[PDB]
Amino acid sequence: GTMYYGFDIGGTKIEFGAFDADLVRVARERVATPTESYAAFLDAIVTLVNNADAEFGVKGTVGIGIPGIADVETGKLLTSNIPAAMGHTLQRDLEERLQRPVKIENDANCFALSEAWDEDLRGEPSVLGLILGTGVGGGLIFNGKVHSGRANIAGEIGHTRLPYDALKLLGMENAPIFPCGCKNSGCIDNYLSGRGFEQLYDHYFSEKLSAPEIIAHYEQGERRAVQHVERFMELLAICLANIFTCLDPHVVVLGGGLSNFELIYQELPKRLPAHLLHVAKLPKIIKARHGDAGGVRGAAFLNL
Amino acid sequence: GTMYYGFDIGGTKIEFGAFDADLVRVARERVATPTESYAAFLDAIVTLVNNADAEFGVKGTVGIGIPGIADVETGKLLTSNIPAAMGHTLQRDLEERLQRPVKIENDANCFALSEAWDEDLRGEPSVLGLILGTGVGGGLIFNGKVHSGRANIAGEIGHTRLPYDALKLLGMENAPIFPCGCKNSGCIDNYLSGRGFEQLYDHYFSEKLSAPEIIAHYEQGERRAVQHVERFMELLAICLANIFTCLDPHVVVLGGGLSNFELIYQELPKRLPAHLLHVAKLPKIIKARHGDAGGVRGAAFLNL
Ligand SMILES: Nc1ncnc2c1ncn2[C@@H]1O[C@H](COP(=O)(O)OP(=O)(O)NP(=O)(O)O)[C@@H](O)[C@H]1O
Ligand SMILES: Nc1ncnc2c1ncn2[C@@H]1O[C@H](COP(=O)(O)OP(=O)(O)NP(=O)(O)O)[C@@H](O)[C@H]1O
Ligand SMILES: [Zn+2]
Ligand SMILES: [Zn+2]
Repeated sequence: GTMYYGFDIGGTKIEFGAFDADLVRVARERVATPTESYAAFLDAIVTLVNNADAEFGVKGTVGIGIPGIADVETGKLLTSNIPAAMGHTLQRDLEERLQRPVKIENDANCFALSEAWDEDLRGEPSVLGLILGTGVGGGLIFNGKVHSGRANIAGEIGHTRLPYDALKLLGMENAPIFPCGCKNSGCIDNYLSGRGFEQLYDHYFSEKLSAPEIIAHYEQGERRAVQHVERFMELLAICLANIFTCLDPHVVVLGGGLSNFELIYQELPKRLPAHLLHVAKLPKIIKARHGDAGGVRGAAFLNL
Repeated sequence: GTMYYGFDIGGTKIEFGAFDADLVRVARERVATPTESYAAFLDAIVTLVNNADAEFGVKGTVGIGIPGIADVETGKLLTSNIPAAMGHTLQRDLEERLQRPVKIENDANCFALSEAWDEDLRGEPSVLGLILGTGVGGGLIFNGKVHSGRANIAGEIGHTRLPYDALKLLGMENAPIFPCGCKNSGCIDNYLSGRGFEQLYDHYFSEKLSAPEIIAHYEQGERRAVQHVERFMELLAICLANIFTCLDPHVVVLGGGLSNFELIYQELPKRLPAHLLHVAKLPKIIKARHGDAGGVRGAAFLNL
């Protein structure tokens, strides 16, 4: 047998999955993420692998999804959310202990790869995963394989600046220029995310509603929320059309909180054509199938 | 033997190249591009293949580079530059006549694939080819393979709008907003290309010098040309840093006229870090190693 193991590392939990040669899930496990020592963090992962190995009588492949990246030169984890593993050579430590290769990828990449491997999307020459939550996260898939990038930065679409046409819609010099955690300004991370949705409402209407609350007022017909959504759908169209002119994805999968706003799936095909090239055609744009359980699938599939 | 044939279709000439299994170039030929009939155009290509087949005693693969695209649904060529072939199903017509598959790609993709297949760059997980000439052309390579995109639009980086930070450098509301052949405005096609270099000089200094002429005055120390280059290098840095945040290429290859301006290769490493993510690392940035054989090499390599 071939066996693919996947780990999704969260601040609170570690999710584990084993997948057979047909990508059928044959093991499922959730343990607390050790916040204490690094040795305990290692122990959690290593014990899960060795048990699965015994149970299935194989040496499964090992893929890991992390909220952050491994420094492409040192191997050191850059993950503010996992205190125990922050600054450790996780790949090297596990490869020594597990006597086999280990792949570690950002969760945005794992999300994308999970979606891209649905029976529906296999064969697609390219898939772009977008996560619209606290920030804008991206994962670029080409022929079923994660493009990680030179420094494991590929898909950081969130830290691209508002294009000219988006600035024009927001009023050029009068357009709000939001600060970014990357210390840059005008990043689309603070416009097209759930947080961005909120921030833009607050700027123009001087009130702090959460995204679900703005959406609720939209549904009731409130002038302000209707005006916001109209602005936002257009801004989303403009920004994505820019990214699509560069990337031309076959399929675009949306995840994270704001991906729940069903209006996006009807309004994007209507507003995109005006901003794409005349000869350009619309990608298939769907909501993510796997919600939160994608991380393990994606992690496992790093080794297909 | 395997043989790969490549064709680069120009308005005036059709170039042809044959490559052996080790990618050694074993034939080169050039015929006039028929401007008259489509049948004559077909004849030019078909005759070149049949002669090569006789000479090498094989049925070579056939890849073709075009200044434009084939409509991904109809197969019809969209190439204003080749009147005889404009609007014809070139792929299907040649497959019928040559009794084998035929691949047609934009020349910007062929350039990139030609560069990516250099001995140096084999094994590179990703390569971005950029052509800074009359316009900005891009070609996205992942593990030695062209990413064409959903409608063959992938890599049209030229028709992405100036990012916010580029607009800031050019003076926001006072920043010149150049029209674009795509009927959109603010496209970087009219800023970062050779033509763009000229257009930006002309805007700020009210004089029509060609790029080599501006470069010459830079070399002599002329106030105006020094001011232009400073602006341009920063604008180039800003724009590319945006694209790199999204794509994170391992290697970036520059082609086209402005790629001859050697100052680019020293000034880009110096100005990029300020505009990339703090954790981001610089791609290898080199001048094209295969000038004008790129169309034929890349065309042929579509079939590797
Ligand atoms: N059903 C929903 N509809 C609309 N917005 C939502 C919904 N659920 C959450 N959000 C918004 O999404 C944002 C947070 O997104 P969420 O994806 O839940 O973030 P997270 O838990 O930090 N994970 P991540 O996706 O990595 O950012 C907030 O701005 C919420 O208001
Ligand atoms: N050696 C050079 N140094 C600087 N600029 C140059 C040089 N050669 C050409 N250019 C400029 O590049 C532009 C034309 O680029 P060039 O690559 O020659 O165009 P093309 O062959 O007509 N089209 P393309 O190959 O698609 O870029 C003009 O602005 C020229 O001034
Ligand atoms: Zn940012
Ligand atoms: Zn354009």
